[PDB]
Amino acid sequence: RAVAVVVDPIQSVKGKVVIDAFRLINANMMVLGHEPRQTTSNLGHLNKPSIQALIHGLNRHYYSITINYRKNELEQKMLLNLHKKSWMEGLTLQDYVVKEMLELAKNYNKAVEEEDKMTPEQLAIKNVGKQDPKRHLEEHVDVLMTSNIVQCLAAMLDTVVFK
Amino acid sequence: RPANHRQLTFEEIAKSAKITVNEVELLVMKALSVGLVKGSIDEVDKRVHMTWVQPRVLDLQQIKGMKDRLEFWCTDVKSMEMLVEHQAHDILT
Amino acid sequence: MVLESTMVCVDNSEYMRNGDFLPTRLQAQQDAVNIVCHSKTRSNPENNVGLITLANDCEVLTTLTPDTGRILSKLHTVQPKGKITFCTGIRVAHLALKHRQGKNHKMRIIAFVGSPVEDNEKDLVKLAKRLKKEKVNVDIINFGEEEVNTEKLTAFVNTLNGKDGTGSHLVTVPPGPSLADALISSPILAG
Amino acid sequence: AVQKVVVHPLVLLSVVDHFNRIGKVGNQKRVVGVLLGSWQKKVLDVSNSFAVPFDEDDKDDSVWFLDHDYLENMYGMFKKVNARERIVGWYHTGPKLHKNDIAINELMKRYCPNSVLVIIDVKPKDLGLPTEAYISVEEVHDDGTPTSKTFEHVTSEIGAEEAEEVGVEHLLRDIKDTTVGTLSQRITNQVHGLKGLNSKLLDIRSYLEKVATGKLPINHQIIYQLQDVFNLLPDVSLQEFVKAFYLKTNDQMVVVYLASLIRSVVALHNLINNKIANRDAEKKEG
Amino acid sequence: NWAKFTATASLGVIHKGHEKEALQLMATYLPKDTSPGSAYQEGGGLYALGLIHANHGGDIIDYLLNQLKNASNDIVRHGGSLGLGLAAMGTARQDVYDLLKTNLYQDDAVTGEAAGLALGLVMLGSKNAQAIEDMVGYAQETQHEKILRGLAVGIALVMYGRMEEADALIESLCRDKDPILRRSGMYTVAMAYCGSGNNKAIRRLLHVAVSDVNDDVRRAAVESLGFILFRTPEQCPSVVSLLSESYNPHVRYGAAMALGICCAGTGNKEAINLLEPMTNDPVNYVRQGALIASALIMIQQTEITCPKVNQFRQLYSKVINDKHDDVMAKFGAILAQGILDAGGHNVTISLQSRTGHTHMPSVVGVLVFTQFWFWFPLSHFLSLAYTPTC
Repeated sequence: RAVAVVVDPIQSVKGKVVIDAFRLINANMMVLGHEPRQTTSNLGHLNKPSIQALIHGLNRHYYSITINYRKNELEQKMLLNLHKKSWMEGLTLQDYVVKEMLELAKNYNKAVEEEDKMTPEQLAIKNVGKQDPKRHLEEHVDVLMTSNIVQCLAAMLDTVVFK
Repeated sequence: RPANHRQLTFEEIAKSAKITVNEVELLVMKALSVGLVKGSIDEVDKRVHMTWVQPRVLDLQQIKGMKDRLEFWCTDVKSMEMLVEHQAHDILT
Repeated sequence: MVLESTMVCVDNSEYMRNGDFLPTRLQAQQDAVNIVCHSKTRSNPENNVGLITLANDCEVLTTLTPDTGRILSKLHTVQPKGKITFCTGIRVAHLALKHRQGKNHKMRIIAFVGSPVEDNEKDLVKLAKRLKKEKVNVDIINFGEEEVNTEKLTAFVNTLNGKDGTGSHLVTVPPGPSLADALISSPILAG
Repeated sequence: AVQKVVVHPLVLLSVVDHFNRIGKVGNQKRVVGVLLGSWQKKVLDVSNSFAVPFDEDDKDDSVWFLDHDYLENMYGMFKKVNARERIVGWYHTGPKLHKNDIAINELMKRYCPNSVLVIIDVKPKDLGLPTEAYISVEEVHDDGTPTSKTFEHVTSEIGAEEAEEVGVEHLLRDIKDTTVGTLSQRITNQVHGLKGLNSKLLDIRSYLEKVATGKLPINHQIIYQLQDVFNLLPDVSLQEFVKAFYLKTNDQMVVVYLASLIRSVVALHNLINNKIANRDAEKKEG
Repeated sequence: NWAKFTATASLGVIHKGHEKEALQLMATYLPKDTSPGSAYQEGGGLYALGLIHANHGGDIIDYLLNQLKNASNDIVRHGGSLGLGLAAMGTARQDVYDLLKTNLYQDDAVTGEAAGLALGLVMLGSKNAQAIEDMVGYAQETQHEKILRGLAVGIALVMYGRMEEADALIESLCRDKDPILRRSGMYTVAMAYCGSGNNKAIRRLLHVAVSDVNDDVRRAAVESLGFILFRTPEQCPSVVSLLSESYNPHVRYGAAMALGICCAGTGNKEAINLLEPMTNDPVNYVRQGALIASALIMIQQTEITCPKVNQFRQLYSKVINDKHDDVMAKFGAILAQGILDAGGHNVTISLQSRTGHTHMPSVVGVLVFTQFWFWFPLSHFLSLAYTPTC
């Protein structure tokens, strides 16, 4: 096969699948049809994005190939063990900061809350005759939820650890 | 002594010390000059407050009493921990 | 030529330092390493020679490799000092030769013992019928001093072979003044 | 001599593949391979490593084999293609060490004068972080024995490097990112309570080992002293924190003030749009 | 491959029935009388003989099993093995259990899938306790996608209409690795609950349909409702319309297939009305599959009942008379036309007869018809889902 491997090392931190692989088909088979691929249904299920418009310019005797990221039962669950059980508090016993994020969160909440409450000045009737619908409850439900619940469990740390 | 008493009288230090009242002050300051205790010199009542001390040799009976109060801590915090988690068990989903 | 693997088993115990055997006993076993490495240069260079001790450790510093110029550099500062254990020496050399590269090479190994080893004859007969079930002839050349007429290693020579595989030749040590090449002249005559 | 380590998972997978290389053949004991490293501070880093063949019979745990020629050859390879790296130690896959490991350590402490091992587990379920560090120094002894050459447990971690998780978090695919607000805290509660107080109860099982046994190093030097660092709180009955209930109320104070005020404002968040859009949808639905 | 195989297979699709004249009509088309490209002008000949002798076998055990036993490799034996299992239902064929596993020895190309299918068809709803062991304690230790997916379809096919009798094994398939046994557990509960409104399958069905991160198994899990809900088909569209708006073309594609394979004997206007914006999708092949399912929904269907017949015919004209559509949209379009006039509006599909007995080759045909990513004559088996309405 002699399959190439093409990569760009400046892309992302967890997401991109940057690797690219090919198969140059010969110019001697210019008589016969180009890339038969007996079924061309999983090849069509490879064909999904029509990726890399300059390579699709380079579709003269080129095509990318399927690369799955297959399982290693010998390795997958233990990589998951490494990953999770080394990132859930490391030893899982460490933090179970807290007293200045009080002021940080009250700033980050209230300073956005007054502009969150400005818009009922401008709310009215004649349904489409007004145009500015934007939500305002964002990051003051959930940031306050996570903030205050985790720091009241931080107030529970003393009774949890200490007796 | 039982855990610390949190405040320890001049009679106690002077009685184990077989010394007068007016030397346990020099004693606790001298212990600070030694640097084995970080204590607060509670002598508004001549009754002294305790901090960390450099320990002495754990005896066999002190291994056993350490097992006693230590497993007291261990299984009490573990059992009441399982009770807290038994109340916290209903909302996992 | 012939395909084998000979593991030189030097002694680095504290008995190999005097001059009863010629102007250094270190030089005596060193000339022995010289003649066996030149002899395996004169043998097939497809074969391989590695170093090992029996005393104070089981010291592998070179691999069982067909080169020996680095072994000639490894002659220096051997500093023979410790306590002999040849009974682990046979087995450590045999696993070193079960870490080889080819099976068409035979296994004719030499050994140099120069100290009183706490070796039961039951130990070395376990090793000896082990080599009967592992196909190794061993030609030991006694150095140093343990006995003027060695018997435990004579028993290993007896209990290694029978009727076909008599490749156990034991040069017992001549504990008085005997030469540097007169000891190794008989195995270069017949191993 | 070693402050801590910064160890990437790539070298652990580089252990895993050679574990695959030995699971298909006659496996006598375990894997002994080279651990390269990027030693910069008294902290440690590893970017990569490779293995070396190894067998070991068990009669006097002294028959054990490496190939220093092969080792230094592939070291010269990876040193030429990357001059950052150098050897820093070794590793083994069997989670319990044995007495031959000091001979392994001191026999490879000749290239660089430190050689830190790495315990790992190819089937880990109960441990915390796989990565472990020892160092071979001497305290000689209280009884000052002839060279009590002891492995000394250096602290360890899994390291971190930018964009090395590109494969990882794409592969595993199952991660629920940012579960703050749900059940991560109680997973840490179950595991830290139970799985730390079982470490505590096995410490007191080791105390029962000191009761019925344990003459050996009974260890009245570090055990009760770091346990006195614990015994900063002798938490006996009557609970002794009359001088801390008001401090606990002070802990409750600010957070419950935030809770009261802010969640009243959260009801005030929900109700407005809920009522307005609710009756909008309700009586403008037809 | 399929030029050869489809060319000699469409003749046998045309020769459905045709009991006696097979040999003296394919005298030129014996496996040794053709000289194929590689193996499929000689494979599809025995495939067409299996289609000719579908469910009515004469010498189509000994004859076929010998000519596959006297066959060069595994790369030929395919269609003969499929029709062999198809005609060998309940004939207690032992060689189909004997020589297939030791014919592959580890795996095959696609005739390992054929092996799973053949033993499943001869052991339909059997609880083949010999082959519970010798299939699902076998589908773990090799590595490819074809062999494992085909044994997955085979261990789906071996268990059928069980209604209780497999479900611990099904969750034992659920606790396995990513692409194989969970997928097959979905297909096996899709076959074990055929004809009933059991609310047991729907639990793990919806659960693995949306909670999972592998997406083909999600597509399978939303395919399963048409397999289990054909007796009372008027339950699906009102709730699969919400499945129609998923993130992925996987679940949207299966949601387009579900309205079809649930109700294709009927011409309900609402399922048509909800297929309409689904064949107005941005993604191409989900529209393709929606059109396929609507061609299934409009077989035999006059215009006087629901007038969308001519609407979708001229829409098929629209998608077939332009070039800038999907590549296999035309594949699906003339497929939709051949389905749309099947026999000349003579045959139809029904997974269930009127008297309460099911019509099991129709169920087999649709579960066959879904997995056309390889072995395209899974489409060819939709002749087996056709009925004598006379």
